[PDB]
Amino acid sequence: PRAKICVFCGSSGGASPAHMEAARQLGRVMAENNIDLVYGGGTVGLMGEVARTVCSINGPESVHGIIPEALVRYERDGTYQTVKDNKQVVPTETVYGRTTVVKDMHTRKKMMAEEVISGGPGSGFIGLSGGYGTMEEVFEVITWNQLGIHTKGICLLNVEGYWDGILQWINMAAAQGFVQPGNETIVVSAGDAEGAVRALREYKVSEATFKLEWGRQ
Amino acid sequence: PRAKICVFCGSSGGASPAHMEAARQLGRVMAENNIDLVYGGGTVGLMGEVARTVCSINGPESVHGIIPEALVRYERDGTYQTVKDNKQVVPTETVYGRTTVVKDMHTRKKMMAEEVISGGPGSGFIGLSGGYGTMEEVFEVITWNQLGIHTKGICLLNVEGYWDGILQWINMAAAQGFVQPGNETIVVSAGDAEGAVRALREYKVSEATFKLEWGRQ
Repeated sequence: PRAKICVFCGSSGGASPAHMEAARQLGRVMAENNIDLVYGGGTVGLMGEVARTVCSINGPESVHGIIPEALVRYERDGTYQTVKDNKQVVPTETVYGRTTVVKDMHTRKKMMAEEVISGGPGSGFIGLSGGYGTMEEVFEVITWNQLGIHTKGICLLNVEGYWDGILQWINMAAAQGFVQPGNETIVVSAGDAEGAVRALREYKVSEATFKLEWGRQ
Repeated sequence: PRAKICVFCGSSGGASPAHMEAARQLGRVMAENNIDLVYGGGTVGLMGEVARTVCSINGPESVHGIIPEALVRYERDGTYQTVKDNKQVVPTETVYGRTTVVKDMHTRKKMMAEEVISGGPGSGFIGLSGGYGTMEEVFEVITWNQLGIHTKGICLLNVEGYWDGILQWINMAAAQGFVQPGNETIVVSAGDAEGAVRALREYKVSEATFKLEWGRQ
C-alpha cells in the first residue's frame, strides 16, 4: 500500500510566487518518494499546481481529486477535456489525474480523509497556503486525530510565515488548556516540502503522551 | 422572530478565570437583549456556563442545546436529570434549557447553523475561547457565509488576546489573496460581550463588496 497525502491548499495562486513554487516543490518531493496525492480537484491555483506536477512526474494513477456534484462542468472547454458516461465534464485525466464526483461536501471530506487514513506509512495531511475552507479542512482532520478516529500526522507547509498566526494560536490554546497536553503536537509545521513529507513519515500519535507520562507512568 | 446566537466554545473551562467570566457576561448580555441561545449542549466548561446563566435569567425555552446520540447518557446523574420518552438522559432542562438529540455530528452542525440562520435580526455566531473543534465550527460557518449560504455575521469573542493569532492569520491571508477581497470582514473580533452582540447586530454582508465595487459600478 503506497503512502497517500491529502494536500489542503488555495484555489487561488497567492500573491507571492513562493506559494506556487512551494506547490511545485511539494509535488516534486511527493512524486520522488512515490507518494500518491489526494486533493480538492481544482485545476487552478496551488491545488491545480500540485496535481499538475505530481501527475506530470508519475501519471494519472498517481493523483486523485474529489469534486462535489455542484462544482461539475457540463461543457468541455479548456483544461476540462475528460467526459464521464453521465456526460459530466471533468479535469483532463492525463494532466490532472483521476477524479471522483460525489454528491455533497460531507462525503467528499469523508472520502479524502478515508483515502489518507487507509494509506501506507508516511500517509498524512498537508495544509499548504489557503483560505477559510482549507482551514476548516485542516482543523477537521485535527479534530479527528484528537477524537482517536485516525492516527495520521498533520503538517502545515509554512511559506513565508503564512501559518505563523495559527501556530501562535495553537501555542496560546495549549497554554490555556483548551488543547489538552499531548494534543499540541497533532499539527506540526515545516519550512519546506521535504520537511513536511519527512514530518508526516516521522509522526507518532502516542509520542507526546509518552514523553508526558512515561517518567511518571 | 427572536434573535438567536450560536455560541462556539470549549468543553474545558480555561486556565484563566477571564474565559469563564466572559462566558457569564456573554450570557448576561444575551439574556438582557432577549437573545436566545444555541449551543453544543453539555453542562461543563464555557458551554455549560453560558447555557447556565442564560437559562438562569430567561428560562429553559431560551436555551437550545444540540447533542449527538453518542454523547447521550442513559442513566440519571448529576446535572443530567431530565428523561425523554425514549429514555435518553439529557442535561437538566430547568438549569440548562431544552436539548435535542441528533444521530450524527453533521446534522448537529447543520441544525445549530439552521437555527441561527432562520433567526431574527441580530442573530449570529459567536466564537468564545475553545480548541480544535470550535475552530472547525467557526471556519465552517465562515465558509458558509462565503458561499452565500447564509447572511449572518461571525464574531470572535477575544478574551485576553486568545484569538489574536487567528486574526493575524486572517490579515495575512487577506494580504496574500487566499481570502478574497470583501471576505476579510466576514469575521470580526470583540473585546467584550456587548461588543460581540453589537457586532452581530451591525453586520451587513454586502458592505465590504459595496465598498470595493461601488466605485467601479
